[PDB]
This record gives sequence, structure tokens and C-alpha cells, in this order.
Amino acid sequence: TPQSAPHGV
Amino acid sequence: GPHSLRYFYTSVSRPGRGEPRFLAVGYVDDTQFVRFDSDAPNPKAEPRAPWVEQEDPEYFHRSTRIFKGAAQIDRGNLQTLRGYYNQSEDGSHTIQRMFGCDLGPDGRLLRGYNQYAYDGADYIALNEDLTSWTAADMAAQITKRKWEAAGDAEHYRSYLEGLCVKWLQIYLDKGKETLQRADPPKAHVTHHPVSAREVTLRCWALGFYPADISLTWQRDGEDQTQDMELVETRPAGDGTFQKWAAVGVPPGEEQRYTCHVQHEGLPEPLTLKWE
Amino acid sequence: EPRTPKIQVYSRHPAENGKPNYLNCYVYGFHPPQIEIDLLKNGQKMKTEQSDLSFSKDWSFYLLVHTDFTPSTVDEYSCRVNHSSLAAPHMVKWDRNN
Repeated sequence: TPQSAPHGV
Repeated sequence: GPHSLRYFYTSVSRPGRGEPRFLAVGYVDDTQFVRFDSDAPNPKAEPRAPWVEQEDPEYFHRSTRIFKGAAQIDRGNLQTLRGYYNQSEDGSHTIQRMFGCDLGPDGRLLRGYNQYAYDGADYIALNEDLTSWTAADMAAQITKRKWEAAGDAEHYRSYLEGLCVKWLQIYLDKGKETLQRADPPKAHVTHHPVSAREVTLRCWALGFYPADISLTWQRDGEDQTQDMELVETRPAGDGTFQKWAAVGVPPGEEQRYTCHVQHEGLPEPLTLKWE
Repeated sequence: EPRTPKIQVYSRHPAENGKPNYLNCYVYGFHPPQIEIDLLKNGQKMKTEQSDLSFSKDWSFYLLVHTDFTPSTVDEYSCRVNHSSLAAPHMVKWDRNN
């Protein structure tokens, strides 16, 4: 199962 | 052995042609098991190995939600990165992320990964302590200070020591007959006359899984690596891999040459020669 | 800036004239990801499938493009790749020994 970064760069 | 779960995220801006396109794929070892494409109509996480179709719809529902999140976050990323580098609006740019976990034989987390590239060059990477970042440049340093200030690494830490190792073990179980069964290479030598001075001996490794292999030629016990043609390992298209190594030998000399094949699927290393 | 793609064109199985088989074009090491990859029969574009875009440790992309084919003495097969790293499209002939 994947994951998305809390915040943008 | 050392199994791995890896996700690969790619976003490409297309100035004039709308918003950026997001593409994700996930792999266990050398086996692709999911994809997502933000250009798909009603885009969803789609299984691409037999053994992942045996989750509930909610498994795909979950992955779908996360990939839509990753798609959205990257749309901002491509915008803020254009700002960081003070680039114009007209050029297309790329953001890549590779993250996942390695499981060592103990069955516990051996190593976590979470790294980024902008237009194909290192940008920022979570260090193996899972607390500090390595920024490639002055733009990425901005990102490093912001992600350290916010404590973003804890969230990847969480995911990594929790979900990643857990789902890797699920996939390795559900896919036992495929993922944890190594297919040995079938090796043969071919013989391709070139001239009076030269005959090409080609050693072939076909039908092997996983991808990792060593293919060498020896002349009377003497490794020929510096003076042999070696192709990059290539997908057969059926989930197995191919490779060959070749040497130019004087005709009559053929029986001086031995081809060596090592692969985790072979009880013994193969030694073979022409005919 | 851009990285030039490497190209191998090969059959899934050792080619036998008259035996249906699968023609592969593996193109790897390239950046940026925008690329045109076609399989050609006598210079004419064949119907193909392309793998999902992925990339290696060094961030360079790789794709497999493939179709059904039946080798013959009559027919030439080639993979055509166009990418920003190249002045013009490269074509790589299929040879059964490669």
C-alpha cells in the first residue's frame, strides 16, 4: 500500500 | 532473501496542454503489481499481477485515494519547483519519487527509502536514520528546512516501520508461488562465424526470475570481462528476464572457452561451452 | 541535460520462420520521459503494447514495447525510437542472433 507526502517541497 | 516493496511516482508538466500528468507503479522485487494514471477516465489503482486481484475492492479504493493525493501534491510541487529555480512557464519539467522498504531474512525492516529527483537530478532524500534529509542543492535546502521545521520525516517513519513492512509480508505470502519461487536460467551457447580470425561464442541466459544474474566467459580459467560484449538484462515480456555475453575467439579455439552462470535459482553454478 | 536511450530489439523466444512469437523493443536509460517507440514491419508501423512507465536508481526511464510476430525470410523488423537526446529517430533492425 502506497503513501503520499504530508506537504509539498 | 532480501525482498523489497517499491513505489515509483512520476509527474510531468505540459505547459499549454492542461495540468500535469501523474503516473505511479508499485513493485515487489522485480514484479510490477499496481499502476495508476491521472489521465485515465475515472482514474483508479489497477492490479497488474495475478496475486493482488485477491484483495477486497476497498484495498484498491485505498490506493486510489492515496494516488489522487500524490497527483494533487505534485501539481503544487511542479509549480513551487519552477519558482525555486526561477524557471519560465513554457518548459516541461519532471518530479520523480521512489519510496519503499527492504525486508531482510529476519523478517523485520532492513532499510527504508524515500527520495526525490527534479528533471532527473537528485533533489532530496531521507537518510537511513529516517530523521534527516540530504538536499542536492540550494532549492532543495528550502525544502529540507521546511520539512525539518514541520517534522514530516516522522510520517514517513510511521508508514515505513508500520504499513510498508506489513504489506510487503502480505504480498510475499499471497504471491508465494511467483515471488518466493526463483526460476533458473536455461543456458545455451551459440556460434556465429564472423571471419577467418574470429568466431563469436554467445552465451544466453533465458527465462530467469529474479533479474539479478552473473554471466561470464573464461578462457582456460581466465576471466574475459574486460574483452567481452555483455548486454543489459532485458524483460522477456512474460515476467522472466534475458541476458547474453559474447566473445570473439579464433576458430578451433572454441573449447578453451567456458561460460559461467550464477543465479539464486541454480542449486549449482552452470558451466557450459560450444556444443 | 537529456540522456539518450539505449535500445535492444529481440524476440521473447528463439525465432523460427513460421512460428508465432513476440517482438520486443526494450528502451532504457532515457530522460526526459517523453519518447516515441514504434515496432515496424518493412518500415510500416505495427500495433503495439507499451509497459507502464517506470525508472531506475539513477532516475532514467525504461519501457518495453511489444507485439505478436511471425518471423520469415521475407520480412524486416525494426524498432524506431525518437527522443529529445537524438537529432532524428533511430531505427534498430531485429536480428535473430541479438
